[PDB]
Amino acid sequence: SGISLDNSYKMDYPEMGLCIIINNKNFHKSTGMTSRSGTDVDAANLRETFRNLKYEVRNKNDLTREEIVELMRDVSKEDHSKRSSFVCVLLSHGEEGIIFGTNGPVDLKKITNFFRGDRCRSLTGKPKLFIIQACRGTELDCGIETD
Amino acid sequence: SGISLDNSYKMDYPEMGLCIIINNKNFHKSTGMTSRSGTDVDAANLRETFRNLKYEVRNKNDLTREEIVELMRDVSKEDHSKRSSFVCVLLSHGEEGIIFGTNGPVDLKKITNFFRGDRCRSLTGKPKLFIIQACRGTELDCGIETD
Amino acid sequence: SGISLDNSYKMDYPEMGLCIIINNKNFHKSTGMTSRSGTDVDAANLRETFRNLKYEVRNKNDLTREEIVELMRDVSKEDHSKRSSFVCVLLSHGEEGIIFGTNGPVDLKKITNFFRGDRCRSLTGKPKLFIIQACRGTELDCGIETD
Amino acid sequence: SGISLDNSYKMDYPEMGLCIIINNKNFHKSTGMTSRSGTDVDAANLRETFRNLKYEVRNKNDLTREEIVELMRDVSKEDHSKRSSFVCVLLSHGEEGIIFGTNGPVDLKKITNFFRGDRCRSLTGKPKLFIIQACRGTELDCGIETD
Amino acid sequence: ASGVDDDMACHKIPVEADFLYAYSTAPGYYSWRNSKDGSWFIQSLCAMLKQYADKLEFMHILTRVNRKVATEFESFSFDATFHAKKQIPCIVSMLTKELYFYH
Amino acid sequence: ASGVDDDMACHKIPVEADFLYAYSTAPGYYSWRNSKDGSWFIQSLCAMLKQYADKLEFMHILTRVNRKVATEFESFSFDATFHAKKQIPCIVSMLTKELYFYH
Amino acid sequence: ASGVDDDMACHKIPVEADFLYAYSTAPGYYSWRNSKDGSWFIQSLCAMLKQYADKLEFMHILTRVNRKVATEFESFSFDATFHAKKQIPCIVSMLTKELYFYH
Amino acid sequence: ASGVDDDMACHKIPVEADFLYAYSTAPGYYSWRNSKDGSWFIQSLCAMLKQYADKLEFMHILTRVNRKVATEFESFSFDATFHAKKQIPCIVSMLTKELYFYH
Repeated sequence: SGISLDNSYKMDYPEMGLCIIINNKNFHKSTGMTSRSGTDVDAANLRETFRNLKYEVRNKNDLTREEIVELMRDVSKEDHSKRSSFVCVLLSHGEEGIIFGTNGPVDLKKITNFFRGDRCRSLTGKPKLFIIQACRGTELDCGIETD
Repeated sequence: SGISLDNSYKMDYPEMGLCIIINNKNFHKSTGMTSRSGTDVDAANLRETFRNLKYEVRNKNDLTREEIVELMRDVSKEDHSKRSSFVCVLLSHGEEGIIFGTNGPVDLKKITNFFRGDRCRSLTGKPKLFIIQACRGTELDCGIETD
Repeated sequence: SGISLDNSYKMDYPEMGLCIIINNKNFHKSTGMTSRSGTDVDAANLRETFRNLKYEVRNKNDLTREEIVELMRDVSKEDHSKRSSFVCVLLSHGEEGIIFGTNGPVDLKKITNFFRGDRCRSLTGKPKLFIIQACRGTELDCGIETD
Repeated sequence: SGISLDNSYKMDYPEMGLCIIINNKNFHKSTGMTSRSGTDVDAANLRETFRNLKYEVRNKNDLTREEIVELMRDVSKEDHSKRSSFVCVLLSHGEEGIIFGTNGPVDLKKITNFFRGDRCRSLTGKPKLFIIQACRGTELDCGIETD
Repeated sequence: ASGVDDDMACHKIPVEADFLYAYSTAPGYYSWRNSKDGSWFIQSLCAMLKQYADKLEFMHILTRVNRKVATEFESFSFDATFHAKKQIPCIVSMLTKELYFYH
Repeated sequence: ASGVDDDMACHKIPVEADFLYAYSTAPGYYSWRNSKDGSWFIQSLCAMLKQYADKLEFMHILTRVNRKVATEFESFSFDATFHAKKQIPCIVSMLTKELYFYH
Repeated sequence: ASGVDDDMACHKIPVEADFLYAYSTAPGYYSWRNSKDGSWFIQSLCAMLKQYADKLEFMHILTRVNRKVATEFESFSFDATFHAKKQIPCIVSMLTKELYFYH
Repeated sequence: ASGVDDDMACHKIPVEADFLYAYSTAPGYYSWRNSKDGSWFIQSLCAMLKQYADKLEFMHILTRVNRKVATEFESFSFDATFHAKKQIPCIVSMLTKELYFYH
């Protein structure tokens, strides 16, 4: 056939793929973490937005660090052969490289490793997107006036 | 006049701007750092590449941590009013958030702060590009075969 | 005179020295930090304990990051010539290398630098003690049964 | 019998215990790490010193990160029931919390975990000493004159 | 030309390739959330996807998100320390091709 | 709608806005350099700029650089530990507009 | 013997010398506080100073504090995650002489 | 008095208890080594053990090591950056009892 460039990911598989949304609003009193008011608005907005992009959206609320890992592990073990991509949205408290379950922290690397090119073969060569709403430190940006 | 969108930076100022290249190849024996063979090829390639983009290229070789800071401070204090942007290329040994002078480390943040929107007014609203060839840790990527 | 060993600090100066206690119990709502119930008991216990050791105890409650730095700076600039040592107790929320003011973090290093051997000459050669009640991370020790 | 205090570790077991010395002098060219001249003097000094304290000294030279872990794992699995303590001396290049094998870094925590109270029962309640000659950062102490 | 590190017989890709992290804020900074309308980042991301998903490549969509968050939002807090602050999202791409949600 | 954190009378921008960091490698990883031809990243960056600077927006140029480095390079070392390794550059953008070197 | 780094004519000491940091917990760990009786560390430190300040060298007093905290305390929490946990204080000494509060 | 976190029926100890880390230098600092005589720390540690192991408790021996390294050593380097520098060893004890090598 004609010239083939392959500059863009193949996004015409039967399924666009999964969009896993982990929405942590309420945390165990033991952690001393405060509730994240307004996060439900984010979760709903995301569900509608990705629904319209034809993603299979699955939402989970207030998951412990154990449940987060189990969820990610399970999802990574599914057969993604007929899916074009994978999306995971994390909404929670956090610090650089860490996302908080309702009872403690989870290294982002532990979550993403399940989807490595050599660990999730049905997603090899396919875009794996992680959208993260969480703190990455304690610095504050004072901003600057624009001219 | 007609509809104005302003979706792209104004790059038609009289000058494209400066392209400062710090090329550290040889390090003081006291640091125990090895020479970076091949970096001169990078510095030359960059000089030619940015020259063709009409940037005012200035190269500096084997600068100490003090000279790096002084260079950046001085450059940030120049009047960039007639320049469209600013480019700085750092070629050296490094670790996450650090670039090495010939006699020791320099926090990348210390270098970039000189150009903050509130500290270098003649560059406010203009793109400030930092190109960094240096290590950001000790992890190795084993890669994965593609199908 | 007889053999002199000098194996212990000279603690017979006219004054034992200052014992600065920074007791942060209530934090600004803006930080999202919870109150530290029980810390007042610690502050009182410390005041009595060090009082009996003949230290000049000065307590400060709920100080902002700015006030902490100002307090430490001021104290370090006092003439400690007739004092045997210096003690500072920090009671607050914290992380590794950081202590929290009521409105944000303060690097422990910034606090201790004021007392460096070259920055506080009247304390050079004298013991400088920093007692810190604060978190240094998020790890939990499960402990082990003893036989 | 009379009053028993138990303020000091029981050091009269049949054996004082093992003294494992890992002496890394030569590193793989691939790491770019320089040789540690003088470390053999340290290893010999340690062997003689601990020999006189009646420790079972075992020396290992130029071990890779894999060999270090294997060595520590194996040693931790030995029956230390008749030994009073355990000593491990690490001589190598390093950074905060890391010790370098001849082909790469090893987290100190990975090494010490093998000896945790719940993982090495024959050493539970017994002193576990780790002596570490290695860098913990890149800061330099300018020192201060004494009066 | 020829070398020791290119044109391998067996084709492989980095195990870390094809990942994209869309962070709400810059490294080392707090991230902002409105207790009523949601986070500045997610609000903006959804708005830009709703408007450009069938028109722009993903990186360009995320760039619009960066601009929207950077220009339209500024914190409000009774605590002066956390008042009048800004935020710039951070796109981290290890993708190897352009990504369009449509085809 | 109305709120406490938007539409300020005095227009300001974050002091950290309009910066772009083009890193040669992913966070926490080594960066590779050929002792004869130069670093994989700079080699690729210059090649992509030479070929696309008068045709593509900067982020798209850098994306081509990511792909070139990720696919065409693999380390060679006599030390097995450092042999057959890969690298993916890391684009960190806090820019607020598209950037074209031409006009 | 002789060398390049010893027996200087002008006597100096490290600017970091003569500091002692008495940390309530080990590096990287949480520190525990009883909402009614105060922190385990301060409770124990005051008790040991009250009992041994006129009898033992400071490092030995702090060692008693380490033992008291390590053996007598264990967390209680309705959250299983934070329940039944332990703590070991951490003495960090850069002191150059023994320290006795009495003379 | 009584409480929820003390006097447990089943006696346990922290899994991190009974460890002692004798670091050659302070956290975040370089450690010094003489290319001919060995490291300042190990040289000093062996000398103090040889002289005091049958006379002093371990923490006190290590304190002597701290003083010896802090006072007797100063770096020599042709590189001004690394010349005339000092070092203070760092004793990190999570031990629960005194330690004597003799009995």
